[PDB]
Amino acid sequence: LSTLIEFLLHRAYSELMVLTDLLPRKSDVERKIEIVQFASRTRQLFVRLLALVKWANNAGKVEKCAMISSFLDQQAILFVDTADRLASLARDALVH
Amino acid sequence: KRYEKLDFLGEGQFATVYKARDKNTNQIVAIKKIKLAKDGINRTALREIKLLQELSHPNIIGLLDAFGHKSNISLVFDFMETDLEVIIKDNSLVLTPSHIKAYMLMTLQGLEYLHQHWILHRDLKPNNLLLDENGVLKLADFGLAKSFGSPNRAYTHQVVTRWYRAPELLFGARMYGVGVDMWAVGCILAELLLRVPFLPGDSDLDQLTRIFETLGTPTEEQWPDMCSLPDYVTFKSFPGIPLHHIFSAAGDDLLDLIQGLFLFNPCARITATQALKMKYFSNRPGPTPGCQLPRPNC
Amino acid sequence: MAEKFDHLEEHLEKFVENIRQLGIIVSDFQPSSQAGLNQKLNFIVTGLQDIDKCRQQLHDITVPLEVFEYIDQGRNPQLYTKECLERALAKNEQVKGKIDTMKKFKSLLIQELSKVFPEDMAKYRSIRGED
Amino acid sequence: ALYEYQPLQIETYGPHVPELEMLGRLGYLNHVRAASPQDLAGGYTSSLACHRALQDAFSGLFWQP
Amino acid sequence: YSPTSPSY
Amino acid sequence: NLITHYNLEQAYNKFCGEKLSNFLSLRSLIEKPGTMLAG
Amino acid sequence: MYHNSSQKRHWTFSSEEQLARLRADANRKFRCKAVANGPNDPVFLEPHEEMTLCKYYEKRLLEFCSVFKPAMPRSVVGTACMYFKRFYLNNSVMEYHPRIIMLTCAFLACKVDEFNVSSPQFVGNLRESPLGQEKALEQILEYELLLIQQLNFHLIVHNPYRPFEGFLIDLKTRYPILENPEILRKTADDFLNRIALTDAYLLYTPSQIALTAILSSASRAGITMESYLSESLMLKENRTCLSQLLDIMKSMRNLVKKYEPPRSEEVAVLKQKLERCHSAE
Repeated sequence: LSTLIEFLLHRAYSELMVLTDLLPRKSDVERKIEIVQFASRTRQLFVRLLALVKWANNAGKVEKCAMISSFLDQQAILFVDTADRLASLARDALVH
Repeated sequence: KRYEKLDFLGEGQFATVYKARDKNTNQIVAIKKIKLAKDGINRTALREIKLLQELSHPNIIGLLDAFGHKSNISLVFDFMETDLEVIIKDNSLVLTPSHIKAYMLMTLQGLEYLHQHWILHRDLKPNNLLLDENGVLKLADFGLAKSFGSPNRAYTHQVVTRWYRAPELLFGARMYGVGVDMWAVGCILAELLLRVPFLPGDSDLDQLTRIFETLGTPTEEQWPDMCSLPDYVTFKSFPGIPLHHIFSAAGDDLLDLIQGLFLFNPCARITATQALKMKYFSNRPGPTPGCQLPRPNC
Repeated sequence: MAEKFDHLEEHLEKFVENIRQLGIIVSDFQPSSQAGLNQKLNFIVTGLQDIDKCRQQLHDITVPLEVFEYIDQGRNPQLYTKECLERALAKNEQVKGKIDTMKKFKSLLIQELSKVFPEDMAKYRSIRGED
Repeated sequence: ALYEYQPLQIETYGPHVPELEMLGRLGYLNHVRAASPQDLAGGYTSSLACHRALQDAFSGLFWQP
Repeated sequence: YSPTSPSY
Repeated sequence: NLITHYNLEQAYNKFCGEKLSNFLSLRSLIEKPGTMLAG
Repeated sequence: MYHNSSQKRHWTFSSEEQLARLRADANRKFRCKAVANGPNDPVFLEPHEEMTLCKYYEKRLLEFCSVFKPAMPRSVVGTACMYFKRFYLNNSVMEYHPRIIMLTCAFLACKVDEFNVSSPQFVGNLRESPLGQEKALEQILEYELLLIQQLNFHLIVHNPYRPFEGFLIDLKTRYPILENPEILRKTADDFLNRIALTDAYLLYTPSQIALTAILSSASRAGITMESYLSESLMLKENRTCLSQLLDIMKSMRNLVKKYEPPRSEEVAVLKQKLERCHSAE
């Protein structure tokens, strides 16, 4: 994360300064339309972020959840596994 | 003033590359501006300049110009539409044995020139093997490339992309010869034959483990005098997969080329010259002409 | 925490909204208000630094990579808990169904066991007294 | 349309330098510092130093602008 | 796991 | 039950018996990524 | 390799007359540039006075690269001095002061060769105050791009030291008549320094410079080494090539013979006049 979104910020940073000696080196409609592209895909991304911010409240639970899942699933493993265990016995055992 | 920008080709961690056209020859070039403390011109740029100013081969990129302004510079190379990485990764276009032979021949000819000039391209990978619409492969970037002749010079062991690193560099060899380029060339050929990175390592130890479990750990009769490298650690004795099992559809001559390029002993490893003299390149499927090589369209 | 979270908010929130500003004016270039525009850029620089200050102490927090994908698919987390919740159903099904498999299994078991000799007699001490 | 290897004739304006393999049995390597075993573990052989020194010694002798 | 170019 | 022994029950209410669009490329980066004088 | 280098292609001139032409052209260009912008003021330097100041500041460049606190390799010093020689071959001393260009050439030689030195270290090697070191670093960074532009981006310099060592190896190997060629090593180091003081680096290949140093040391020590030229170099058959090499060697030996080091009073006067030219720009 953080490093991602900040080197992200860089990409705006440098991107922009690129565009910015291209402030002189572009056609005006392009200028506006892409600056808002960037800005907009941006703000969105920034929404993707602030969404991180705006639902990232959930950590300890949601992990604890996934944990709970895994706790469960292993019981059923244990279960069926104990069974196959038998079946091994069944064949191998018997036929010897 | 003399070059007009045409496209925003991209960036590397020390450069911004734009397609451009010169107003003097209407030839399409690639201009490379270098970014910017209290050190001056970046040493990777100076290394590009100094090494590429004294090389002129068909199969090495050549900087057609170099200039700059306050505290920053721009190089001007041949414009190269693609690299070998986009050719490898593109599932649409097939790489027949003739196409593979063409890429290998161009790579090894460029590298043979570079090695006869005692320069060592210490970063060789499909990303850094560009090629134009004429299908001429050129060794791309020399920002970490050196002169390997002098004894008095203490090199660095960390300089080549991990996946294409020779075992001795992972073991920390501060002094090495053309074996690093040739190991990276063998790895390029393996990735070219499998279309997926041969030996993709997560770390130096993982890269060594994968090298050894794929080829067998060297037994000190295959790589004698190995135990003396600064970062040598003993490994579990892996059997290694036979080469005619890794590359199940490569000819015997190609297998001999693979074996030569993948010898652990950095002195028994074949050089570009003697690689070029092997029966693989002289056998019946000729390399494809650069006009018939596949280009990844869009 | 929250009010550093909430700082990342109203500030960095303000940073998104400021962007709303940025675009909305930058549709239309008045030859100078780039002064206003680039003062927003100025806002962008005072931000970006202050942010990163708000960002290297942001912890890059450990990556729920997939549930990331899930909110990288914008599908908000709650459905996660929800969906593993639906599994948790299926799993509570399995587990307690199996207990039932038992409770009959034993039950009908002992049933026939009695309908068969219920005569693991002495050791039925433990058996009965095991029920 | 097969391929035949050509030895990359690059014309050095100077006396002929003996090949790298035919260099220790002509006697040159006796007068070059031996490569340490660690150095030999990499690709370094002490004949690279000898060969480079001989190639720069004979690079341009028979040449003036 | 795709990596970065090695860094001086 | 065992949320019973796992306290998630508030999240049961909330979270017993849109999202993206609801609460109101790049990912590949996330896989492999005087200024006034200038412009 | 030298035989393919840009040093052979561009920076290796046919005669000292072409060098004097280039330097007089640079001096005249600066003089005309000063005159045409607001006509014979004696503040200007003459080409020969410029050459005297260039010799002086090349001596100071050797002194700086010799007292460099990390032991600077001799290839780096040779490269820096070659850069100084070329830069002032095509540029006027009154435009760019030779002390800043001296330090800049040393800096770029440290970077182009792989002698890895940090900028604080490099300016710490200057006998100036830390303020003076900071300002000197600022000037070096200002002038580094100019130095690289004026070299036409030809940064690889081939020094006579590696051909010297290679000739010594070949001489110990195929020339049994000579015993212990390291007396030649000491005396040829002396002659090689002498010949680096002159403009022979722009006129002869490094191999020829090294061979002239070696054969000059032999001649001073009474050894005849014509059998190493005619035989063991197979100049016995291409007689024209042998005589051509001998002419090159004689020319360069005489070139070292006629070199007159910069004076002490003349260099003082030239430094004062140059600083007056730089102060009043």
